[PDB]
Amino acid sequence: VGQQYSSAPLRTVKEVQFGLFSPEEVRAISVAKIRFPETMDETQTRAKIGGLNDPRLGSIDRNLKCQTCQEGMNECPGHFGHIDLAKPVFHVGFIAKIKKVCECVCMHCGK
Amino acid sequence: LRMKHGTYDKLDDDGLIAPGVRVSGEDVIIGKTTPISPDEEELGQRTAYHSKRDASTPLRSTENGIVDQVLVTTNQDGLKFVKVRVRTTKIPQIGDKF
Amino acid sequence: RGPNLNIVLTCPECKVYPPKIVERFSEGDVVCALCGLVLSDKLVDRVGEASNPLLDGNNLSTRIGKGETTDMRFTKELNKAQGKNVMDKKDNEVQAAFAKITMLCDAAELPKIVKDCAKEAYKLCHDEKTLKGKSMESIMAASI
Amino acid sequence: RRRRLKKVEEEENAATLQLGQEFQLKQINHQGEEEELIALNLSEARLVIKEALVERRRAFKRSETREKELESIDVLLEQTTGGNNKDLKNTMQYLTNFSRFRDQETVGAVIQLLKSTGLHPFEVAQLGSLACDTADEAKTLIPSLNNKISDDELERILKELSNLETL
Amino acid sequence: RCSFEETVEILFEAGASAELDDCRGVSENVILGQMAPIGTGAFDVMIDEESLVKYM
Amino acid sequence: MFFIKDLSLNITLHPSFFGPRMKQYLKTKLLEEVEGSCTGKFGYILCVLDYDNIDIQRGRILPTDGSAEFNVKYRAVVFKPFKGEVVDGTVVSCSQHGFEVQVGPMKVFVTKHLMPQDLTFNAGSNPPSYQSSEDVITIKSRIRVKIEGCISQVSSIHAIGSIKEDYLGAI
Amino acid sequence: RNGPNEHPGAKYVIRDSGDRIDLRYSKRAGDIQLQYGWKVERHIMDNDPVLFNRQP
Amino acid sequence: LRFGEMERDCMIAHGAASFLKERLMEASDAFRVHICGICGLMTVIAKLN
Amino acid sequence: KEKAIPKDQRATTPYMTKYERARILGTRALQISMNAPVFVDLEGETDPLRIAMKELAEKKIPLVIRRYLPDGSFEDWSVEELIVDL
Ligand SMILES: [Zn+2]
Ligand SMILES: [Zn+2]
Ligand SMILES: [Zn+2]
Repeated sequence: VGQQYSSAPLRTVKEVQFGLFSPEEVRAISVAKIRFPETMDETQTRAKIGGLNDPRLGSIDRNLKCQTCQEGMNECPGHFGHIDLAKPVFHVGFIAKIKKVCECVCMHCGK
Repeated sequence: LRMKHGTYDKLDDDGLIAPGVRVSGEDVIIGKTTPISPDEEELGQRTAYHSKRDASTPLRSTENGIVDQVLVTTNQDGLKFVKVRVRTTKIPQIGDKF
Repeated sequence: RGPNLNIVLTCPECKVYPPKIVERFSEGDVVCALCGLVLSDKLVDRVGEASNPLLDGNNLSTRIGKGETTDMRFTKELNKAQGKNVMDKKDNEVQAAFAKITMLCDAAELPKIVKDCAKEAYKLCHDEKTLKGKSMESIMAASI
Repeated sequence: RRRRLKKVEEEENAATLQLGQEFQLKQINHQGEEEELIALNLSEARLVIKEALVERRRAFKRSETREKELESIDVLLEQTTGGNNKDLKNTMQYLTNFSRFRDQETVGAVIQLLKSTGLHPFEVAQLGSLACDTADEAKTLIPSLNNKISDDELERILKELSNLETL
Repeated sequence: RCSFEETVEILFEAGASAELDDCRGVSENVILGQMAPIGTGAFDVMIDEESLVKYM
Repeated sequence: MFFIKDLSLNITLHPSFFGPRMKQYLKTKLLEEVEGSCTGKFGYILCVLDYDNIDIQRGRILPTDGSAEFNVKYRAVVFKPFKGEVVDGTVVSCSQHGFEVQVGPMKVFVTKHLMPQDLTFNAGSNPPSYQSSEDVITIKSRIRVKIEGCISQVSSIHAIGSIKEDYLGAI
Repeated sequence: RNGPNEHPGAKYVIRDSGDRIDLRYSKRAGDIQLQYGWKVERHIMDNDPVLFNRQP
Repeated sequence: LRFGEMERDCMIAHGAASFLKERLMEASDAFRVHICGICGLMTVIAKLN
Repeated sequence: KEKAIPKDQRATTPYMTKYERARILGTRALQISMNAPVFVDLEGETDPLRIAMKELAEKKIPLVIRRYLPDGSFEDWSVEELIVDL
């Protein structure tokens, strides 16, 4: 069958701009706020709303649609949720980098 | 539901092929079913008639032969389990190692 | 009471509903048995862990243990902190009951099916107003 | 060309003459020469569109009251345009039934009339498309006209615009 | 560079440094599944109207 | 509003049109794929001006498609709606959720909340119409509408208008 | 016409719209009428160029 | 069958760029996504219907 | 257009490369398979690749090769003007 026709222009990736997510961007990109550490509701028939497998983040089943784009498994790329952390935490991959910046600036005025 | 595209014509009422029967690819040699939970519809095709789903064991796609032995017994926990053995003859050809 | 979000495979050309559908797993195709039109392609057939959603429901948890390189200080404190979680406390009571049921069923030389049924009986019959003035030993013995 | 991420953009609003990013006052054509935004009133747009259709008809072949003109445009439209012209048919029909200036001479007079004010192309195009009798009507139907042209000039401009109205 | 060794460390430094990848190497095009600018890809094929009109 | 805009398009030609008269096919494709089309960035592209002098650049063969991609520069008359602009049109449809005004190639939707209080919907009369002491609004009636909002998609534009302000409504 | 069980034969027919027809389960309506621009996924025949590789 | 890195190197040495692309795209996972022109992220919700 | 080198100062080889010939033959073969007008006389031939080879031999392929330079500039070479000697 193949993927459905799209009206967007077809282009080739010319550049890749690496970077870091800002907290504002992660919230703006997010389609749902994950607040329940479960995956299915008490009946184990459907996914729990607000849980890990929220139907708004996409679908990995051939029989269900995505509640966000209304497309099947083979067309939905997946949609990101976000969890608002109670307190800030370090990125495990940047602690050494974070440490080096701390030794470079003043720890009271940031200069 | 979800029955395999092979053939179930060789199974008996107990879900086993009797020894001495010739089998081929996609043939079901151990027929088994399990019950399903309602409120789950896949590709349509799921009506009130359906209350079981296929959990059968098909013969290996590339292999064939004749069923040699079928034994039915119980495991340490008392559950029924079966063993089916299939015979086939290998005749040397242009890819065999000696 | 919720969005449909249901996909039903039917042949646009044949239009016969319900349709005859064959799943060519070896070819990765879903094809109409009458006309041969393919309806869906590229169908799919350790990175995860298994659990039984009949005795544990929906509860995903992970242990903390030593690695190839580890200091005992961090392991001891992390386990100390993890134990003081208020939400997981409720289900730990059921899990503790499961542990003792398993010990009793194992000291009795009983099959695995027996302990699975006993644990399921405990979970279904637990957390109810009728069995609140009875000792846990009676509950476990009755469930077994 | 440097980085680009989300920047706060002025929401489009005709009342503020904030026409957006592609409809700015200063435009660049295909030759790189600077030009002003070409905004057309209903009468000017009607003449421009049907002027190209006749030329298009000439290309292929070589190689008046309201009703008759409407029919003439309709027959010309079907002859000289391709498929999926459902939008152009409505446009030509809409322009003939809402135009105030019929011929080129009438339109040319309007253009030579409203260019003395120095208003935005959007405003002048609006003043040639809507029939306003009093300066107050044009000040509220075109909020941008406020504090750009005095009522003395607007009153006389509207009078002259209504002067050259055929039928 | 992440294709050889220390994949994740390189990608974290790319993120913190906000590195720009211009995708002129074979590996970048292999990752993106597009024709690499090598061999048959070191040039573009255009259509010639000046020759089309005279070929009839 | 009607503008004369300098637009660019990427046209694709199937290899079946790689003949001695391919430029004519590109012109035909432009008139069949652009004229009458709607773009959220430039509005409704109505007419292509100077149909004889479109700039056809050299075409690029796509690697696996085999088709030629031509960038085409042309001058067109495009209708672009803007919020806060006042337009005139004819009512085409009426319903309990308000009436629809036809302005060129665009349809403006006037909601009840954007209508004056005196106006009321009367489904008893055939055709259905909005009736008030001073005027009646029905299909084919002429209404002066102020566009209150515009939502532009890559291939569609929908606008909502109002007739509450003075000098608006029935003409 | 030969079908997918006889070499030289064919397995699928793809129309210009992107629809793929399995020649198995398709003989019910008889042989399909081909049109220009369609694709016939047919068995690899003699003289077809193929890439032949041995690892490492 | 695995078309591994060593095979990719050999095909690069042959200069068969189009064949290398077809092996990695049409003979394997090929997926179409929608990206935003402002942010290069695959966060575009596309209602293709 | 500063990146288009005028035809009078092109410094690239006047010969077709093996990769240029391979893509031109594949490019024209694909077009022929899609019912493209053939500009060479066929004395009996059904394989698109063989038809393309006949066109290349008789210099009837209406394509140009845009050779790119490591600084972004390019040169346009017609398939008809490129020497096929390899
Ligand atoms: Zn989705
Ligand atoms: Zn069918
Ligand atoms: Zn974005």
